[PDB]
Amino acid sequence: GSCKGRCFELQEVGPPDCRCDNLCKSYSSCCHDFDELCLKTARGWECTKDRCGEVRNEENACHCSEDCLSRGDCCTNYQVVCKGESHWVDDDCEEIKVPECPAGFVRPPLIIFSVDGFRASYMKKGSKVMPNIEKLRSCGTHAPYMRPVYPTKTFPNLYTLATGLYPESHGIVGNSMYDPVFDASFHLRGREKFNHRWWGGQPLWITATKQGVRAGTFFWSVSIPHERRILTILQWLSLPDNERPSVYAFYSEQPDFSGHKYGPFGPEMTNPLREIDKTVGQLMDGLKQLRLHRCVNVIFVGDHGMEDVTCDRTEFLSNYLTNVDDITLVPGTLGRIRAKSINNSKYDPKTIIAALTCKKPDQHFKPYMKQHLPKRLHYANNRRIEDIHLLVDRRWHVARKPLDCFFQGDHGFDNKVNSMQTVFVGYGPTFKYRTKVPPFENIELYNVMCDLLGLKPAPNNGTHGSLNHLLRTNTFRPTMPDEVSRPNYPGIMYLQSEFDLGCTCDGSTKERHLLYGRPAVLYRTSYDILYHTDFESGYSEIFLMPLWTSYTISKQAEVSSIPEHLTNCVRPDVRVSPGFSQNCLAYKNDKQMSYGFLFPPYLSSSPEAKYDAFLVTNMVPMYPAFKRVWAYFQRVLVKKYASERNGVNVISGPIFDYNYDGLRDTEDEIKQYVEGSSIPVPTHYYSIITSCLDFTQPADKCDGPLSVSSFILPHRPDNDESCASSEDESKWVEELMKMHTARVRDIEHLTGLDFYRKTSRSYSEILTLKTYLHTYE
Ligand SMILES: *[C@@H]1O[C@H](CO)[C@@H](O[C@@H]2O[C@H](CO)[C@@H](O[C@@H]3O[C@H](CO[C@H]4O[C@H](CO[C@H]5O[C@H](CO)[C@@H](O)[C@H](O)[C@@H]5O[C@H]5O[C@H](CO)[C@@H](O)[C@H](O)[C@@H]5O)[C@@H](O)[C@H](O[C@H]5O[C@H](CO)[C@@H](O)[C@H](O)[C@@H]5O[C@H]5O[C@H](CO)[C@@H](O)[C@H](O)[C@@H]5O)[C@@H]4O)[C@@H](O)[C@H](O[C@H]4O[C@H](CO)[C@@H](O)[C@H](O)[C@@H]4O)[C@@H]3O)[C@H](O)[C@H]2NC(C)=O)[C@H](O)[C@H]1NC(C)=O
Ligand SMILES: C[C@H](CCC(=O)NCCNC(=O)OCc1cc(Cl)cc(Cl)c1)[C@H]1CC[C@H]2[C@@H]3[C@@H](O)C[C@@H]4C[C@H](O)CC[C@]4(C)[C@H]3CC[C@]12C
Ligand SMILES: [Ca+2]
Ligand code: NA
Ligand SMILES: [Zn+2]
Ligand SMILES: [Zn+2]
Repeated sequence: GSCKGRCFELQEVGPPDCRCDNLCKSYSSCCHDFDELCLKTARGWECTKDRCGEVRNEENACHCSEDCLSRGDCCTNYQVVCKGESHWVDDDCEEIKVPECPAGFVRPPLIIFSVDGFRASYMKKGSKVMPNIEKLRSCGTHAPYMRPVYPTKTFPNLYTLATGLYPESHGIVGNSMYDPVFDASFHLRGREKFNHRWWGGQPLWITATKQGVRAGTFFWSVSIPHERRILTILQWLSLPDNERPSVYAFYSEQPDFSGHKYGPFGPEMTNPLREIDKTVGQLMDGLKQLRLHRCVNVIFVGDHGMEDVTCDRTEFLSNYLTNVDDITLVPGTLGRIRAKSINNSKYDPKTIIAALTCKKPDQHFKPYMKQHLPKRLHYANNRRIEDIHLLVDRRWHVARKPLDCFFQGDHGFDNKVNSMQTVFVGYGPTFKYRTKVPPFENIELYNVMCDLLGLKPAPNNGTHGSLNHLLRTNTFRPTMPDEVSRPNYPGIMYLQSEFDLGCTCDGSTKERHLLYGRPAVLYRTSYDILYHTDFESGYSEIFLMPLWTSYTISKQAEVSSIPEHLTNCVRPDVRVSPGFSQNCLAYKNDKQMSYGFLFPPYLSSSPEAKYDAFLVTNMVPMYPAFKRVWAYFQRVLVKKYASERNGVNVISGPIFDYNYDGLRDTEDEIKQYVEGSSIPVPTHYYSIITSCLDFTQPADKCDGPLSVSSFILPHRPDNDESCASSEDESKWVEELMKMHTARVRDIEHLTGLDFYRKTSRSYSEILTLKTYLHTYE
């Protein structure tokens, strides 16, 4: 029938009856008089001097009458223009030590002010362009930037913000995507996106509602202007106790649009940024009118940044592939390739990758099978992610052919790129005051938003506790996980004559080489701790190799060669059974597989100590192509890092992730072995390299904060990824490593290990350390 007294209901009323909620427009379900009653424009969105104390005219957009405050339907500037109040922006900064809410409020409400395409570096423009945002940032808690998820597109990131999940888990892997089981495509434009089957996880509003916390908004019909959205939130905040939501969301599509048209550094970006600020001011003036400006927690968050990208900087797949009419390409700042028709017999991923690899000197993209993408991107474990992927260089596009500028800016690139970085500000009672915090990942906010609302988060990819330092009052205290498998400490048991492995050759440990305690194994397994002069390891009897190998290299330690009488030296480990050892005959028979060592023989403390490096229990399967990467790391780079960081602690080991879910594989999940043998082949090799943040203190006597960098190098039988691999390792290996930079937390998921158990630092601080990522930007 009609929307009278029902404009912006917090309920979708039962079909077939017409709706009056904030989404009715999106479902073509509004009553005939929704536009008339609920979308009033008359006399704008701002009170004027002459309108003060007017008689209520029902048809005004917002009101300047005496009864307006009683209702909560004044314009946002009413008190400023009429009652002589100041704009929120013009008031001094003042610490909110507790929530100052009206009587009935049970929790501080949370409002999420999300902005699209908002680049981290826009905040440098400051008070001159955005005085309201600059106040929020300065007065509350802010980071220099926040890292989005890849791909750095709107919908993957927005739903990542809502769920705490990587796109591969929540299932919104792109703005555009195709699902082979559904046989349907998802797009901005279409009915398909209205089907719940695309949207996985548990967004914050569902978490809120499941636990009796009432949840507003989030998605808004695009036809509803910005000012009306702000007024509706303010109207909802004036509802009675039993009806009023404790969580709201506003979304601005700016400054993405102007970013796309004019580029990120274009002078045309100012008015759009002023427009955002104005909307923020309307919210804050509004809150201050309702006496909620020191009650509500406000998060000002972006989804990703914006880069200079013109259509003249485009790569065409038709310049590489002979039959581009046989494929479908998801184009732009990334690439996803798939067969055009499923029933094409000629289609073949191998030939396509071959044809797109290192062909032109300047080539501005790189092809990957999805499993070989840097593990830090976490973009592979979903049937909607095409097997073939193209990582496009910043500032460039990839298209299928020339007949596939109207745009000077775009985004979507690798989430470590500077231009893709975006904003975070937290303002309110629960956030800290005048506080700067380090950059962090948008996957972490869901937990924080649960904490601000007193909700138990659903399982997600944030590390709960890692952002406790953003908050005045922490409702979550993290605790270390319990160790599952106790290590064994095997003595000297077996004779050398008891081994027919086909191999030929010629105490203080713990406090020196495990600076941060023994890693805890968080699954059922059988492993041995092995002590040596120069290194300690947790040797697996199932996988026949170390789970981890830990050692410390001071700034003044020497790099010695491998003497060539020990070139093929592998020694049986007296402390481990032949039945739980590797054998060298497998390596001999396996024509594609050589081997390497986790503790480097190159950094041995003495000649006698160097022999411990050639034990069968320090040995790990390596492809000759990969041995170029690993040998350059161990020989040159680890010393380099010790010198520059005043010593370094290094924990190295294998990872098995054949089903590319970013999680530790079980035995069955291993799909490759050294031939005719039970030696499992790792998919990647990690290292965690720790030192004292204060570089003046050595690594082994650090009284302050720690400094970490890590990687997860893929274990590849070629170096096709590195187009300069024909050249010397100084030209290419370090770039390859930087691209596969990782967080310690990535390694823990992939290994089922837990590091940094014995430190003199709080566990929240350690959780922050584990989520850190060295980006090399
Ligand atoms: C990032 O964080 C993620 C979440 O913690 C991690 O992802 C999880 O990984 C685990 C381990 O592989 C996986 O577990 C499997 O689940 C199988 C059942 O799958 C269906 O149900 C689950 C659970 O339902 C609910 O719980 C989630 C939290 O995970 C919540 O977000 C949901 O809203 C839902 O909530 C409701 O229930 C809870 C619990 O009672 C209540 O608290 C709450 O109030 C709600 O009422 C769903 O998560 C699954 O979702 C997938 O599938 C749908 C439909 O296709 C997709 O739309 C969705 O996007 C998602 O798809 C992704 O995951 C699947 C695999 O699960 C991938 O194949 C796909 O490519 C996507 O990545 C399903 O609806 C279960 O059968 C299975 O059991 C087997 O293993 C166990 C041992 O573990 C054995 O005992 C058995 O023998 C089985 O062999 C297994 O338990 C989770 O499903 C998955 N969760 C999510 C959300 O992704 C991720 O690993 C982590 N990443 C990193 C790098 O750390
Ligand atoms: C996709 C479509 C909305 C169209 C659009 O572009 N709207 C822009 C405004 N967006 C907005 O305000 O979002 C705020 C926001 C902020 C943050 Cl930080 C994070 C997020 Cl995720 C969002 C909408 C309209 C209706 C939506 C469906 C809904 O009606 C029913 C389901 C609800 C469920 O929780 C998810 C799946 C749905 C099918 C919704 C999918 C998206 C729809 C179609
Ligand atoms: Ca796995
Ligand atoms: Na070999
Ligand atoms: Zn966006
Ligand atoms: Zn955009």
